[PDB]
Amino acid sequence: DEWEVSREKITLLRELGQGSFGMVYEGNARDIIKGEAETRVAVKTVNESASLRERIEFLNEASVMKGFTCHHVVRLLGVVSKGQPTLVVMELMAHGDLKSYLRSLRPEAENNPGRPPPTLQEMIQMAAEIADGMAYLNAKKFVHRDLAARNCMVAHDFTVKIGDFGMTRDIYETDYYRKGGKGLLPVRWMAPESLKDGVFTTSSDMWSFGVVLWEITSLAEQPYQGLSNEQVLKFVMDGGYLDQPDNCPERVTDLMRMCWQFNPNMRPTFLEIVNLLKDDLHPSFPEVSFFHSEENK
Amino acid sequence: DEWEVSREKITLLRELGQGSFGMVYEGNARDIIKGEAETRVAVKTVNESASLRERIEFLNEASVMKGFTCHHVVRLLGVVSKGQPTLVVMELMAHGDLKSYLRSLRPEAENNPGRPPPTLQEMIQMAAEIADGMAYLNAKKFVHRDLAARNCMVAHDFTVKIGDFGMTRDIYETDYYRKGGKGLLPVRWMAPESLKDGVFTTSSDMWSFGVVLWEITSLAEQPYQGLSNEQVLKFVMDGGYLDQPDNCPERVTDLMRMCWQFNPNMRPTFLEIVNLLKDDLHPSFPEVSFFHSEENK
Amino acid sequence: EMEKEFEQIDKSGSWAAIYQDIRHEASDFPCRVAKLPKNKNRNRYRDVSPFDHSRIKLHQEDNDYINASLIKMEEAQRSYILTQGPLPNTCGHFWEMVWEQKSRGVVMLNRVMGSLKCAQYWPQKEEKEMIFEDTNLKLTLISEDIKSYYTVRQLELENLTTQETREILHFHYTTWPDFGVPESPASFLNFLFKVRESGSLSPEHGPVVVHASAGIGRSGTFCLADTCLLLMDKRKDPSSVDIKKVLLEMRKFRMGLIQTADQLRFSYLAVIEGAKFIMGDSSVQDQWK
Amino acid sequence: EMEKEFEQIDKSGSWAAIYQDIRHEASDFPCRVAKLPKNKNRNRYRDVSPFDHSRIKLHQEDNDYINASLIKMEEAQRSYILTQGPLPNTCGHFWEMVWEQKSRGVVMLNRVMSLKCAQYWPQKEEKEMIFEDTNLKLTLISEDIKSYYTVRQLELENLTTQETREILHFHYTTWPDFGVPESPASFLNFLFKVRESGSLSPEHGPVVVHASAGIGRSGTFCLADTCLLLMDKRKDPSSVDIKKVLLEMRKFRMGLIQTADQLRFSYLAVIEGAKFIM
Repeated sequence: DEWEVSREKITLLRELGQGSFGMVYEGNARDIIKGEAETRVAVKTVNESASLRERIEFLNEASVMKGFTCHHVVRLLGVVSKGQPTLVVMELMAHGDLKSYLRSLRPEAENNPGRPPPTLQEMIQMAAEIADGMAYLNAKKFVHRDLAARNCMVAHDFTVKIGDFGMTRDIYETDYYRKGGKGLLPVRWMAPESLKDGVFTTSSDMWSFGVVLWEITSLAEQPYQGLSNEQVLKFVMDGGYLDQPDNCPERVTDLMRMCWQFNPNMRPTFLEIVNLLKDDLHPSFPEVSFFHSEENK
Repeated sequence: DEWEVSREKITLLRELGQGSFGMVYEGNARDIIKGEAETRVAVKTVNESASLRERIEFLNEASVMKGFTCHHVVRLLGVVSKGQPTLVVMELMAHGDLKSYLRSLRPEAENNPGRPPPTLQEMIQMAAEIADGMAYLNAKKFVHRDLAARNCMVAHDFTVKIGDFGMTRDIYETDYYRKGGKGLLPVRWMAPESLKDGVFTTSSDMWSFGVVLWEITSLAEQPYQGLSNEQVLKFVMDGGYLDQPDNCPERVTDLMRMCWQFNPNMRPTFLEIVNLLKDDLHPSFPEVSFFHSEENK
Repeated sequence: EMEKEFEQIDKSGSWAAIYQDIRHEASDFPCRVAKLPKNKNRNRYRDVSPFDHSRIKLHQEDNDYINASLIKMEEAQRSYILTQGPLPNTCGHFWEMVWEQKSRGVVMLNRVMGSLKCAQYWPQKEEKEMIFEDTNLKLTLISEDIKSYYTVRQLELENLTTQETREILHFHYTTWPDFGVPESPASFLNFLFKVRESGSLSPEHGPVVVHASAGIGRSGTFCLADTCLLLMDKRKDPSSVDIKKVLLEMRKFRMGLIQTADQLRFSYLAVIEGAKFIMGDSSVQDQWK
Repeated sequence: EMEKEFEQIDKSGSWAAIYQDIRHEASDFPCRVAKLPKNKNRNRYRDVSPFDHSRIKLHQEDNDYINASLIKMEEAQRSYILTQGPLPNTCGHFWEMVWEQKSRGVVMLNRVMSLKCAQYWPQKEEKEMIFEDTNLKLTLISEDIKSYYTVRQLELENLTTQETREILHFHYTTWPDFGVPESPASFLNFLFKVRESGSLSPEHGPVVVHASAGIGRSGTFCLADTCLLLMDKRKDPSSVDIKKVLLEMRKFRMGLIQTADQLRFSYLAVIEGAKFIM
């Protein structure tokens, strides 16, 4: 495996926070990138109480990322699979995961990064960067299934990237994935057909994208605050959807609306989202997006 | 997970031998089977040197076995995923793996189990049992890909059962699996089409079945002994196959010939194999076989 | 010496040969009553009949026939009743036998898949008791404990004629295929010990009733193993017990006990594993080594 | 001062505003020559031209024009030549300039993987290039490909005099047009390698820096280097005013630094690099 890194090359410096299956640490890696003696990285681990299923997805995420190359998708750098504990080494995203970043921007935050909340132009930029990454993932024929602010990361120039694929599934042959058995699911981010039949598609992923825009405009507030999971589950399957957070730009509200169409066939594709926003983005976008790349044919 | 077992209930007693991904131990498990205070079991573990792919396959085997219920398929009893090392607990097969069992029956065997070599009737019986387990696996829409004497197990009454699924792949949607990247393969057990194009089907599994019969008639001699893997690969793809072991019964030879037809669509199915041997089997076969069960529709 | 005998048979591959001898040397007695025309529908298999001398006689003037045999083992001091899986029309007879012979336990070895080669002769629900009008008996499920490979049920049998009641413990081993052998010697022994623990095999009660489908293969293995363990336990020299001889003795009471060479081998296997701790004449020091 | 300024701008979210003021205050000088009709085919972009007072003049009688500017930072004591990525028809001009200005190094910042730049250097040691129009020969001597940058050793020969010179070519490959580097560390790592190579030495002519337009990424690279030099030459490093250093540089070439994000990155890199050179 050319992704295998020798353990001594990795030093864990500190905890960055809890991830999908375990504590994520900031580490220092010696000679892992040709031309650079030392690199700051993010190292993922799995908690001791992780179940079989969880352990399986943790490892799966490392395996699938090996095949990704997209500016808006967190990059895998390597794996320490020899001996325990297993370590998944990834590029370090300076501002952490989108949810935490968003919350630290609240006026009442205690860990404020000395920066104000996202402007409309920033919100749109983030939207397009996330849609682009998702468009890329969909082109590779994978359904994400767990799109949420917590699974997105923020770089030093605030670029947002998809960085957690703990529930991703292959859809090459059918374009969808059906949940056979049981298991814990993120109910507040799920589309009605997913809550009902356990069916997941790029379209149910579009539903999630809309909730992420909601998280952005509310600074990572809990979706459907005031309702229990059971109520949410029933509310969404019966045609209900999230309300607009105060001060949420009207233009972003129009995006959410189209992501929350009850019929999945009525929802836009990620490529449509990007196409819709293409004339209101940073000059560097066409240089790095999957949308403008030759691979998008 | 209803299969999760408390580590304190498992005690490793001794080494049984090397499995696909690590050392297999014999253990004593207290209160894991209702009505039985203590159970002797087989515990699978993964070596510290296992690669990412190997670890994924090890956990994957444990996961797929959860849904199997067949007399001719080794039964899963539970898993210990809390902390390390991960343990996969299965029913203990009194006479270990078929390869080791066969070799210990050779006249020069030092560890002879105190029993003579298999008769023709015992060989037919083993053939039908293995084929029955394979017919079941295929009806569940999985391709084994690694059928070999070492992956089969022998019970106290000598019933053979499929006991390893380290390379098993789901073929529900397409009925086949094509190898993407590169990887280590059991060359001596592979069909030409699988060597040439990395394509695996129930037919290629049938090819392997033929090699397992060869292993049975030669008491686990090494397939193509004296030739390197590079030569085996070239040989089989060019239409070659194994010679009939000296003094091999003609009824079995006729079986291998069918299994080693160059064209995969010319090879019989597992059900056809069993149907072929159905009249020369032990009185209990119809009572426990997948072939005679109502599930075989 | 039983164990060395086992290894010698295994080494020479003689199981089939030994089993063949046993069949050739087995007792042959008349089964006239079982072969009577009026009893055609009381037999599950035309080839499995109880000898006239040891058959269980129902206490009724109508027709006293039932395909059941009393196996009395004098030296072991234990008796067993082996019978076929009752038929739809013989469920009343089955219980009459149980009542009349004063049995306290029933051992069932049919494999639960599918359908059992045995009619449903006991209640499925506590609230749905069974009444066998032909023999004036009522049967009620008192409790049921379902476990991994066996289930234990408590039943109240009431003779409606005298209003007397008895508790019957019913043990059903569910993972033993017809013509086959138990998942393992240990699970089999665990079942045997659970039955012994209940007190269903005690001299204080009538013979335990054992059945499956024909009542000779799996039913015979169960009884042979239990008897050999008894004999080994009350004998100054455990190793001197000859299983072949015990089986031939048992076959004096019912034909075909132990249907295959595999079941014969398993019996040896289970007896040896179950006798592992019987001291015999050894001393504390010798039994320590 | 510098670092507190940075935090002050971040807190009020004024980067666009600060960047806007810089554009408004920037020098406006004549670009008469670059706009001549006969020079259109020598410019990659119509809106990016070198000022007449600081443009590099080719030492030839034909046409002495090339889209390149000499940025001479008197206080930092360093000069730089910023130019556009050469076009297929200006590759000979590009090397003539490198030769006439005695440059020892070239810093290329085009993003790899369809460049907005012509292939002006040999792809293989055995396939040297000859620029007939300027009578020059270029041979690749060695190439070391790293993760995000490549260092090439080239031999340039003036065919008219048969004189030869070794040129070090440094190519940062992960910097998107109009964008910023993947990280301040990789950026600084590259900068330091270029400095260590001796290519930015005063004994040599100005290092040539380019990407596509030669103002955005090219300007960030030069602004950062210059600010670190200035900090090294003062008792108090935090007193350096990045905004003023940029306006000074803009007297020599228009549009240095194309986005408020590049301006912010410069501050980041200069602040992090300073804490490294100290």
